[PDB]
Amino acid sequence: LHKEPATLIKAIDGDTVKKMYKGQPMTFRLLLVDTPEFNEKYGPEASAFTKKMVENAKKIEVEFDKGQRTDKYGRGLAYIYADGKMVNEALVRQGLAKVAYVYKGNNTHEQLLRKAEAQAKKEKLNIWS
Ligand SMILES: Cc1cn([C@H]2C[C@H](OP(=O)(O)O)[C@@H](COP(=O)(O)O)O2)c(=O)[nH]c1=O
Ligand SMILES: [Ca+2]
Repeated sequence: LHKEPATLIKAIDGDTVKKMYKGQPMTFRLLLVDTPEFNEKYGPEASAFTKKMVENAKKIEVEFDKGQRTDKYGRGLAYIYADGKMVNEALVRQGLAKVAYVYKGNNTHEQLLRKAEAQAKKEKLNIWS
């Protein structure tokens, strides 16, 4: 995989972030994770965690996997990095996301995130408490 430049347009919720990528507004859905909806328990915290994380970053990078790059709603499907720290992995580590939507095309960082979910569960963090 490789990291590509992008600039925040807007944080949306725990696992979707609108960015400008190669000149175009594009809504990104985070690969391999599922944050609760804003109206569910931990939703607002998931949204706020992702928001602070993308908003504080000086450098945002987008990383496509090997499978499909857009979902059926036209959302980019990526691993997202804030100053070199992967948001996807970071939500899971804090028990603000579950590992999810693991499809065959698109799972490079699957074990990494499951590793994080193991440690999150280990500590009864947010969702696991
Ligand atoms: C994360 C992800 C979601 N999706 C689709 C499947 C789900 O379809 P359905 O809407 O038919 O359930 C939806 C879940 O996203 P949200 O969790 O943002 O709702 O997005 C993909 O197709 N590929 C992916 O990698
Ligand atoms: Ca979700």
